[PDB]
Amino acid sequence: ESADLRALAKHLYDSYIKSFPLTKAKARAILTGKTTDKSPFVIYDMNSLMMGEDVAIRIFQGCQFRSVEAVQEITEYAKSIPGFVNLDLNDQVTLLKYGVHEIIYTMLASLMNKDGVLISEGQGFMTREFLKSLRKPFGDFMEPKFEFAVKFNALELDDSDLAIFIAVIILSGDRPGLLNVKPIEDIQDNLLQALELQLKLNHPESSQLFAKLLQKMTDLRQIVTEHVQLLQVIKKTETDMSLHPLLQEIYKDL
Ligand SMILES: CCC[C@@H](C)CCCOC(=O)[C@@H]1CCCC[C@@H]1C(=O)O
Repeated sequence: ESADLRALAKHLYDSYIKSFPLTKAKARAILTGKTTDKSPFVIYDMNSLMMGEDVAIRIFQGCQFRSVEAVQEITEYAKSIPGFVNLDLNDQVTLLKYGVHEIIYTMLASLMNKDGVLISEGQGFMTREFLKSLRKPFGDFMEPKFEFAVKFNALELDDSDLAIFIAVIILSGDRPGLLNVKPIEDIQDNLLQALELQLKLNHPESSQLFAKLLQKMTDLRQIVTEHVQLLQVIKKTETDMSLHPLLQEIYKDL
């Protein structure tokens, strides 16, 4: 029923805003000159980095903790998705283990543009080339993400659409090590059903956006494998970087 699907979207949207502080609507407003409250601090060179503190190893160490904040926020949101808590806890953990990262990149794009990414809850904006100027294996970490985001943001998705897109990625059913696949797939299908309804009602001009997301869902899987394997280099060659245990266990068994 369309009505039940529309209710689920509003519910997930409400959980989405609660669980996640910075919304794409908010992020765009700051990334554009639409907001009058404040103009974002721009980190274009190391100097501006030092001015804002008042290096690549530190940047990622900072990215790590926010990743941990995100894991909590995603975990807080996953519980909101009806049917998640009633699943086998083993599968609940497994679903979050492999989905968390793919979700981070999806929402990171909301805070990204071709020029750079918003940082510090929208108070700052770090340039893409500055991140590229980490020619050490760190400078490669962010170029692929920017390219995906520009293409992903071309779909012109909004928070209402993203809320359901995230939920689908969580309730995958194809992730390794799931014990009861059927009940997970049952939830995803209804979530996919609601996504199609949302996209058609929210994106009239755009056609087959449902397919575009499904294709992008596959791309996110590769981007994660690139992050994991790229991390594999750091663990061996660059022992100067350390990994937070929770993330390190998530990275375990790919
Ligand atoms: C919902 C958005 C969350 C943003 C703020 C997270 C910013 C980037 O976080 C990362 O990717 C780092 C990158 C390097 C170390 C691993 C770590 C990770 O892969 O989790």
